[PDB]
Amino acid sequence: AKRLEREQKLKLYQSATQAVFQKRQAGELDESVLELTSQILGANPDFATLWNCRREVLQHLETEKSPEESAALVKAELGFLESCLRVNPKSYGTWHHRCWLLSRLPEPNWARELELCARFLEADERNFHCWDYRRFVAAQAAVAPAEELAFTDSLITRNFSNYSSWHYRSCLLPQLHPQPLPENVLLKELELVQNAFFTDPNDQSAWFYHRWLLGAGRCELSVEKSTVLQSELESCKELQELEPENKWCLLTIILLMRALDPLLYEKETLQYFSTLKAVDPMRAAYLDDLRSKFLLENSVLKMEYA
Amino acid sequence: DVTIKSDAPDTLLLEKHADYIASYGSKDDYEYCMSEYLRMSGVYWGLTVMDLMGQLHRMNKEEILVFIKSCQHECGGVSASIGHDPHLLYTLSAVQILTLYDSIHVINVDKVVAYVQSLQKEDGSFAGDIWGEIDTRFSFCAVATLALLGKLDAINVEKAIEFVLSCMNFDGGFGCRPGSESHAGQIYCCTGFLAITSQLHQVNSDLLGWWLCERQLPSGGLNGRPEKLPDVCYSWWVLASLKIIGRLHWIDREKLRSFILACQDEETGGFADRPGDMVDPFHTLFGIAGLSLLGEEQIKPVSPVFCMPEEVLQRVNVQPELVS
Ligand SMILES: CN(C(=O)[C@H](Cc1c[nH]cn1)NC(=O)OCc1ccccc1)[C@@H](Cc1ccccc1)C(=O)N[C@@H](Cc1ccc(O)cc1)C(=O)O
Ligand SMILES: [Ca+2]
Ligand SMILES: [Zn+2]
Repeated sequence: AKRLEREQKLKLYQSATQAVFQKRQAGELDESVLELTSQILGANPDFATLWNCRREVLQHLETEKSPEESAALVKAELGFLESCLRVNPKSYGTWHHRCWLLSRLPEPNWARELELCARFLEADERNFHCWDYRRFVAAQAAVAPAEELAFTDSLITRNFSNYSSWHYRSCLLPQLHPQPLPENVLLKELELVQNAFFTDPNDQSAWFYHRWLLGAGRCELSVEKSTVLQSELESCKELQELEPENKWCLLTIILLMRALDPLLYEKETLQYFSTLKAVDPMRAAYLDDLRSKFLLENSVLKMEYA
Repeated sequence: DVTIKSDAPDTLLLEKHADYIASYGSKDDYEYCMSEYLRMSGVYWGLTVMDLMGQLHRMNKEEILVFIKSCQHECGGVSASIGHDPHLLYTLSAVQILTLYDSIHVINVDKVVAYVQSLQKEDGSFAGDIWGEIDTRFSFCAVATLALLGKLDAINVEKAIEFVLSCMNFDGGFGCRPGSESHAGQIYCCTGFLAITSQLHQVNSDLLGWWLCERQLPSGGLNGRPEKLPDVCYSWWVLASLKIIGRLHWIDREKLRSFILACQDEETGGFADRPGDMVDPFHTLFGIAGLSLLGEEQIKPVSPVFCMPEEVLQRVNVQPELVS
């Protein structure tokens, strides 16, 4: 039973692998090699050399065949690739093969590639290969950063596991406003993010994004941003009341007070580090070093006095 | 999202691990033959962990030097195995082994240099091979290969640095290419790269260090990115990366050691992915390495950058400064 099904495949794998190489040194860049590689690559798309062989036969065949015949050949390659991707969605070689294929054609269908991406991203919202493939296709199709942004919004509200989607927004925002973050844009992004973290306070992804946003903009604090940050602070304390083991809103409280007024809020900041270290003892060394860096900033600020 | 951990091993079993690596490869085995596409790196992992455990001599030097020589192609790149295609990944591994054995002259070093140099692009990136895949992993393979060979000046170093810095993200981390999300594996490759090229001052150590130390789960294991299960190999990359940027103390070290030790197989030797899963040489290397970086005195000290014994690297006069 266990050994039955196990050995059986390994015989047929070694024969196929053996014949492909024999074919290759013999210079037989034909359809028989696609058939033998078809068999091996399905079970093991991480066998890179075999993706190479396939490119080699296709390049060659394109020179012995009508465009119609090679057109047919690329369409079967596309289908082969998709069946491989369904089996193992995270193989570098399979996804690299697909770009090599698409980059090479006279007129690719990029809108249909974008939709293959939307499909795989609904299967696995965190799949980094598919996100990289999506950015590749967006480029080739000259897709505007504004619509990639609209697409990211959809993905965040509809459901969670959003680290990948906030990351993409970190890269799309700076493209909307080329500099060598505007306050209005920043205030918009702040509202979207706090929404997200007062919805799933245990989603670590919006907090990470939030800390970037707190950096991304003093006191040149406008009354609006001042009032928005003060409001974010009160909301985190209320969330703190509800989720007392929540480490992310405690750090954020500290970071928010820093952003507001380091010296005015010195007592509270110190209070908050002890609380935080008690809830997140694995980060106690990180938190001591952060508190030392901040007490030092507080020393420099108090010196600039009269 | 972590492993709840059972009544696993809490003792270092150098004994079994060595036995496991000296006998690995005795030739009909299944996962062995399926792995032929990465054999050269497979051999690097075996040799390194044995050497770190002081048992290099139980492996077959002369046999390996022939194999390596037989895997260099006329372009000068090296393949995973005989008849397989040359790649930056298996070129780095062969050089690491040749450096382990003090035998770099077993291959044509001028041709290895030329090969690595031919894979660099206009923007400074490296492809993995003639088929053009761009990944900061290959930036790490190129500069690590050249440094072991004393030939780092053979590449355009400033454009190489520029490309890697362009893969830095809002969280302090690094991805495959421009725009790619941060991932522990890519961070290791990029901080390694910046280590070799003397550019660690360009890393935001506090920011990245926070991202990295937040990879540790309540079980004590580290994951490679948010929402992922911890494991031994992502535990090595994260820790090594932390050591490179001077922040190894931002992890709970006693909880990491325990996770790593819960990953041993008490019966067969070797280390697994995560507790009680099936063992392999890759995780065996990275577990022993992880433990060495945490301080274990039965294991030789290991370079966080090259994942080889420091005493090997001290011999070839290649030892990058790290942050503190
Ligand atoms: C690609 N990958 C790897 O583990 C591969 C394995 C490999 C196969 N052949 C040679 N190596 N490592 C890799 O590509 O090399 C990076 C590298 C090389 C030298 C020194 C440090 C890092 C990782 C990701 C990664 C990214 C950047 C750097 C490091 C890792 C990967 O995809 N792992 C997969 C599965 C897996 C697990 C183990 C393997 O050996 C191969 C694949 C997963 O966890 O889902
Ligand atoms: Ca020997
Ligand atoms: Zn692993």
